[PDB]
Amino acid sequence: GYSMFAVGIGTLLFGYWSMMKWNRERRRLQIEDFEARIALMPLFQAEKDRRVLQMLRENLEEEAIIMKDVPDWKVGESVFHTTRWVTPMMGELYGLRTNEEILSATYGFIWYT
Amino acid sequence: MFMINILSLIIPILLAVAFLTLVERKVLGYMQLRKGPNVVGPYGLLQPIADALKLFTKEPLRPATSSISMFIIAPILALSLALTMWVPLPMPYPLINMNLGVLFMLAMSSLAVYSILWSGWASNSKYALIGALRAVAQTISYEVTLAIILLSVLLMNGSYTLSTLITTQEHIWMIFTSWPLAMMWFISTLAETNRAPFDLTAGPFAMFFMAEYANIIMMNAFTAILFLGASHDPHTPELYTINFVLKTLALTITFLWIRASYPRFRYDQLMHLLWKSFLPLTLALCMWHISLPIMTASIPPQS
Amino acid sequence: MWFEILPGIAVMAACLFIPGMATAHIHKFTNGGKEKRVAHFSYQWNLMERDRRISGVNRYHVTKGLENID
Amino acid sequence: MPLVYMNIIMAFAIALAGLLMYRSHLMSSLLCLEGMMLSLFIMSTLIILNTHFTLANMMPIILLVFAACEAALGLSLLVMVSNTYGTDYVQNLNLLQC
Amino acid sequence: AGRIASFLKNAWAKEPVLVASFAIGGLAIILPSLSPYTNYAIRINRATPYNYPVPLRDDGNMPDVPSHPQDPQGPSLEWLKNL
Amino acid sequence: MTMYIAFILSTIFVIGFVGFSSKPSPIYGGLGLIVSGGVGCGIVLNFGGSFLGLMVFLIYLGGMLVVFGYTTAMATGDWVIYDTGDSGFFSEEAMGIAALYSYGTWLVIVTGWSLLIGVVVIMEITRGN
Amino acid sequence: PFFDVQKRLGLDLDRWMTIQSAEQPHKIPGRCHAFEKEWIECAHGIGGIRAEKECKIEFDDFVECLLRQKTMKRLSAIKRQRDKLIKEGKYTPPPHHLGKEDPRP
Amino acid sequence: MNIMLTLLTNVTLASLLVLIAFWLPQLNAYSEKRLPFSMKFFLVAITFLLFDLEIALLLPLPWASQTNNLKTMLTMALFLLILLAASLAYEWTQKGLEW
Amino acid sequence: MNPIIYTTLIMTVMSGTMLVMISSHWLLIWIGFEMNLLAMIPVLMKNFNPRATEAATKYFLTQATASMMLMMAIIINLLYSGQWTITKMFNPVAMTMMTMALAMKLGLSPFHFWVPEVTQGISLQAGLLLLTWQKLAPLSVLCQISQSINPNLMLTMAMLSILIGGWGGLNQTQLRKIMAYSSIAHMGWMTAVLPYNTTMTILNLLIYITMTLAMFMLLIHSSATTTLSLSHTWNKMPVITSLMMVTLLSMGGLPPLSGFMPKWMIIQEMTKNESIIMPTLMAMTALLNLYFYMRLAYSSSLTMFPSTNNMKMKWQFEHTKQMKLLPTMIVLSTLVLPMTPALSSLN
Amino acid sequence: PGIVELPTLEDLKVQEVKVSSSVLKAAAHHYGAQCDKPNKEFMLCRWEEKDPRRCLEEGKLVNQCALDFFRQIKRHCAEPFTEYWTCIDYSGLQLFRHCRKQQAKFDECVLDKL
Ligand SMILES: CCCCCCCCCCCCCCCCC[C@@H](O)O[C@H](CO[C@H](O)CCCCCCCCCCCCCCC)COP(=O)(O)OCC[N+](C)(C)C
Ligand SMILES: CCCCCCCCCCCCCCCCC[C@@H](O)O[C@H](CO[C@H](O)CCCCCCCCCCCCCCC)COP(=O)(O)OCC[N+](C)(C)C
Ligand SMILES: CCCCCCCC/C=C\CCCCCCCC(=O)OC[C@H](COP(=O)(O)OCCN)OC(=O)CCCCCCC/C=C\CCCCCCCC
Ligand SMILES: CCCCCCCC/C=C\CCCCCCCC(=O)O[C@H](COC(=O)CCCCCCC/C=C/CCCCCCCC)COP(=O)(O)OCCN
Repeated sequence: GYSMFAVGIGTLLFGYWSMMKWNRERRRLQIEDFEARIALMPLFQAEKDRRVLQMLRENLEEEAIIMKDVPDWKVGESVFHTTRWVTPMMGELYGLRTNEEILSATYGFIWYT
Repeated sequence: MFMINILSLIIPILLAVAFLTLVERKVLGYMQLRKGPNVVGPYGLLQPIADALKLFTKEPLRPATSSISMFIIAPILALSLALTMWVPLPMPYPLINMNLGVLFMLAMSSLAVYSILWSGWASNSKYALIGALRAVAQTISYEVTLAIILLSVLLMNGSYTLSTLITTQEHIWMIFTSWPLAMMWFISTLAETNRAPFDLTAGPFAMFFMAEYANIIMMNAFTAILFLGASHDPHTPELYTINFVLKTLALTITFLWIRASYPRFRYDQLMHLLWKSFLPLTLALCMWHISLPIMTASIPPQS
Repeated sequence: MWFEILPGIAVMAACLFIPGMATAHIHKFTNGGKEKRVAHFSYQWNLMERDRRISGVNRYHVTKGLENID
Repeated sequence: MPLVYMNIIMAFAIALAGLLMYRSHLMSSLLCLEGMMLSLFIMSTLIILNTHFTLANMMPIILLVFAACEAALGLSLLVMVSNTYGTDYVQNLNLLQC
Repeated sequence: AGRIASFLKNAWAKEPVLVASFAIGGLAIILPSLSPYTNYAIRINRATPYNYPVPLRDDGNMPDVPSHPQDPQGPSLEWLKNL
Repeated sequence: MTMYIAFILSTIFVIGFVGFSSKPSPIYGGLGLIVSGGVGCGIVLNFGGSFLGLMVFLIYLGGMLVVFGYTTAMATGDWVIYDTGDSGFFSEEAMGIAALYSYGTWLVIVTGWSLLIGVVVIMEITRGN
Repeated sequence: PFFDVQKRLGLDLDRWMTIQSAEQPHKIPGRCHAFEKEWIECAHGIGGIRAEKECKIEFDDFVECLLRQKTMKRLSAIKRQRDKLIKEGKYTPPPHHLGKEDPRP
Repeated sequence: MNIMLTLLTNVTLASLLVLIAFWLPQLNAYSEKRLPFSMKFFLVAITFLLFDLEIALLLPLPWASQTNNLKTMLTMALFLLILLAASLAYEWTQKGLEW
Repeated sequence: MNPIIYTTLIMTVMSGTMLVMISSHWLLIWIGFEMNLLAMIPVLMKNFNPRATEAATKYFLTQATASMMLMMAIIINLLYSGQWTITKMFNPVAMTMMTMALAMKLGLSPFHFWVPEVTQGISLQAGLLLLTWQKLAPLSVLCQISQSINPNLMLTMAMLSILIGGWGGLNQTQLRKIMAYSSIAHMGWMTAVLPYNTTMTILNLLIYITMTLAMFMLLIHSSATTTLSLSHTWNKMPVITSLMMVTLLSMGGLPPLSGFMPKWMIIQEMTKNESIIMPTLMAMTALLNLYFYMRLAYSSSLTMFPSTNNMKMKWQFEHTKQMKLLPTMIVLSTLVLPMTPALSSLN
Repeated sequence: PGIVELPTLEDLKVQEVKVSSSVLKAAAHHYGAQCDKPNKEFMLCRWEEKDPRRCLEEGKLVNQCALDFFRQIKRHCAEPFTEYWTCIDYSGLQLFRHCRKQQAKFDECVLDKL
């Protein structure tokens, strides 16, 4: 009676201690991974900015080629009153590109399992 | 080669169900001081094939006035859900890797009652409808406590990812951290699949049987992954696969043992069991497992 | 005796061995002999997309090492 | 406002019209309210996810919960009405008149 | 005292599940307010960097702000390591 | 483009709503609503709302359409509006949903009180007498 | 009608959830956060009538960011003209837009 | 794409097997010759539904434990569980769980 | 029911209304409406009979449809501007959805059909609660967004409500249906001044609540729900019939009674906005309400109807339970016209 | 309203770091220790200007500094680094814990060499 309850409580306490140690170790490992990501972030940000700018410039050049016959069109005209930089929308970067990479950029993370 | 992977996941599960029928018959026979099927096949191994051939050849008794659409749809849904719930599981690497794999499994289990409801309604009999209502009430009642126990246990895993459970139990099994929740989970999985002592209830009949035994094996594998964490070495996953399969087999044989050992409950008795013994303890242990990581500064990593 | 039950169980065990192992082997064949890369949280997805772009063969698993730095 | 939003809005409108028809079977009326709330959940989730408004990720679930609670009450009412007549027909609820 | 003891003994018989559930829930409510490791858990949660630490523009009046992570000034995680 | 999978999902959603809005044989209307709920869950999941889609599909379908069916048986342009950046090493949906306890104390209080009152109200209404 | 109990008591019962740019968890930023911040700072204390008549530029930008209707119109015009030219045969897409480019990290 | 294809394969295999089972014995010729509405089942269904609604709120608890506001989150989680227990107790003491 | 449960449900209804009144987030306003609806149903079904169940199910259907419409309006407003604060809507379609939802919740025409039937089905105390406390939250929301409303739609529904109440009250012998049609007409009067002055809306609401409380408590005291049952009260409680006649005269808008205060003020306000025809029609239509109030007064206190012999036994007993605020309600509903300028208190 | 100005394609041309994410993760800690100053300059400029077009030269600087870091790695201890990254690349989650020994060897080599 008392012995069975004591055995149950004792094994519960042993499990609690073991998982305390293991979970603290896991917290430290996660902090290490986050530190690695933080160290790598600036290079990725630079590459991302440069890639976005290249795609925008390519789309602008193609628009300049295409819109030469439209009377009231202005090439590279913003739709916002503000001069502040606006993060480009997904259709602005992949609008004129091929379907496969449009579907990639749109649903690759969602569909990857 | 994803299709080959899907077939290599599906076909072996159905074969395992077919031979689980034979295993259960032989285990019950030897527990009852007799032999099981040992004539059809060298050691009874041809018995499931003979049963399948006989069932698929025998006339199907369509009620001739029942709802044809639902009468066909119910076994389709049963088999589809039973085969789908194996996709989320990691052995060690899952066929499909889901962020919320546990929640997906819970949602599939929640759907599983529609087959019972539709089969009961289609039979065009008051007594069959009453039995179906009993079954649905029991199933939803016990899936309540299944969900609560599941979230209480997962509060130590750190997320709903089923693979992380392997990382959580790298040193010790989750059975030692929480055995009472595991006991209530085992009883609730017995109740959920309508296995004894909670078993109060041609082609399509075999289809339902296959779905039920697939859910039995699936639930036992889920319990093994959840509470008995097998060690995994990334350069040799065969060790994890063998260990996980052995634990799943042991749990299935434990269902057979429980079937062979006990009488069955009444409907009101199992309703009272759940609603007055499991739910209070489940809520109390849910509070305890919410508080414990904060008290002991042992919160799992992922967020 | 009781071991008369063992054959069928063995068969069942084999049927439970096939899925898991199969996935592992496929995950090595379609991912260049390594574990299939898992992508939660969309940062790992970004790493995979960067590797896929810098591979030059449109496969992320092909790893460009220190020999690619010139 | 793209085509998906208009599709969900017209789904809500169809559910509302179906509720306002009342052929019979008050259970169908409850089903129509239920489809209305489902469309509301879908469109609110789409709007909140698209605009990356992190906090209102709460409100779909809450909406569901509250609407679901409402559903429960409605079912109770339906049941009780049947207990008086043996059927949930709409035309039996004509004791009270203008 | 005596009546409470009689009530607890009478409930521990024929109603052990309810007694256990109420005891466990009461412990789950009370114990966190007394444990000294709760602040440790809060600190561990604070030390988890999910975002990039944006540097501050130096203005000649920031002695406690490091210029490099290796510098002694700045928060440390030795308490975490010793845990 | 995969011929606007989101658009065709929304079209199936509208078709299912038309299907059960005619209200034929309330079991058939319930099944049409179940199909519509599954399609809407697919829409939300394909959009990126994994947790909210699974909440639909679990709570909505497996509980309350189930209770509706139980009670009934007892009786007689896309891809464009999307983002450019990433989320970090976490999912924004989970953090925002997760934030209700830290941020949404008032919401938790009112919702819990409402649910308790709902239990009391159901029992009182079904009391009979 | 509206009894502003929160302002009198300083409670903040539900104001944390009213706007995009109000202290999201983990400092996650709303897509239209910059636009909403400008619209709010334009219209603060000015009153509803003057806010509606005088802060129309910021609200128009905020609305545009939220729904992107004008961007959709421009993109559709570009795609439609490109389709007309390719049907006529006097325009050819470059290798970049056919998937034949050299990708960058 | 993977999940949709897996679902389609599962449903296709189930359908193929059920139809072949339903038509294999159809090739060879053979002979080929109420009210009660008990109230307790509706109540158990509604209780399950009410409980289910409570279950959804907690669902986010695994993620709720990383907030730096551990006191507030713990208080609100315990409040939700206590109110669930109070719902169970009220339905217990009012003969709502009887047959 | 249990008094504890009844008190809990009443406080839950009041807390829902309060939640609607004090919140600044549209979700919290919707939650308050949901809480109010959830706790209101058992109050309507406190006394069990088939008629009360029918009234409760009709009320639930109407209010749930209105709540779904209101949430649709909220989500559309969020779509066209990512705002959750209750203020000007910013969307024409959303405002209409919101206006129809609130009109359905209030009972304004053409969404009036549920009010007479629900009021007839439920008891007198439930009707008092339904016709007094259940108008505060929708009217408060309307006041908060009054700068958004299209005046054409609101004024159309107000005039329709006044006409419908006046015409529908003429055909009634049941007292609860008379109260319901009177409430519809008074709601029509209240919503016609929202586009111009919410203070006049609140003043009309307060005066109407006072008169309705007095009339319902008088009807409960002399436990009558029909004209002929009320015609027997003079043979037991003539003073109650006299007070009821004075209250009915006040409810018809006769000076110098209190009921003249709102319409007068409202008319006055509507004249400052160069609106002449509409107040004229409103007063001419209110003459119908006065007609059926006067018919009730004729049948109750101005003439002596035949009685029965058993009434003699009722002469030997007195009321065990009393309303403390009934005299104050009568006085406030009949004799507050001299204190009209106090409306500057922004009541 | 106005014309959005974009840099020319020549302005965006830079000598790119063409190593995979496994190599980057293997080097990340020492990379953050060594190449910190240009990285912080770039990130401070990036959160202050709120404009990619105003931060391009700092991005070129961080690319150059990363290239210099990897050239130093290549020159002194290519083999130790290669073995360490092979381990990181194998794991699907790219966990540091899985190959501690490889990391230790790499750490000793860099300290002696650099
Ligand atoms: C003061 C007036 C008292 C009388 C009137 C009471 C009215 C009804 C009672 C319900 C209202 C209670 C008010 C609580 C509002 C919540 C907000 C406030 O309390 O602060 C919170 C503090 O929360 C605390 O946990 C309060 C706990 C109280 C709730 C537990 C029991 C509540 C029961 C009340 C009624 C419920 C049903 C009936 C139960 C018997 C937030 O904490 P914090 O994290 O710093 O700030 C978040 C912002 N961050 C993220 C930037 C940091
Ligand atoms: C028909 C007679 C009706 C009488 C009404 C009931 C009388 C008993 C009331 C008990 C005392 C009430 C006073 C409340 C104490 C504090 C008041 C405070 O909380 O509210 C202030 C304001 O209190 C009220 O406004 C004053 C109520 C006084 C009502 C009397 C005027 C009625 C018209 C004249 C008829 C004659 C009546 C006099 C004889 C008794 C500030 O309100 P505010 O948060 O800033 O904005 C909300 C209102 N808005 C939206 C319209 C702007
Ligand atoms: C994967 C692991 C599997 C573990 C379980 C293996 C099963 C072994 C074979 C036996 C199972 C056979 C199944 C048959 C169904 C049996 C179910 C059953 O009877 O349980 C009922 C039983 C009692 O009901 P009744 O006797 O009918 O009376 C109640 C009314 N007065 O219910 C229970 O007791 C449930 C309790 C489950 C275990 C929980 C015990 C924990 C109590 C103390 C724990 C303390 C921990 C708290 C934290 C510590 C902090 C200091
Ligand atoms: C502060 C913590 C609170 C949170 C913890 C609780 C979480 C879950 C538990 C509560 C669930 C709801 C409980 C509902 C209570 C109803 C009980 C009841 O009515 O049952 C009575 C009988 O049960 C009772 O006696 C009532 C409760 C008895 C006391 C139970 C424990 C009370 C507290 C004990 C411990 C307190 C703290 C620890 C003290 C011990 C030393 C540490 C009748 O039983 P029947 O099945 O209907 O019929 C049987 C007769 N034929």
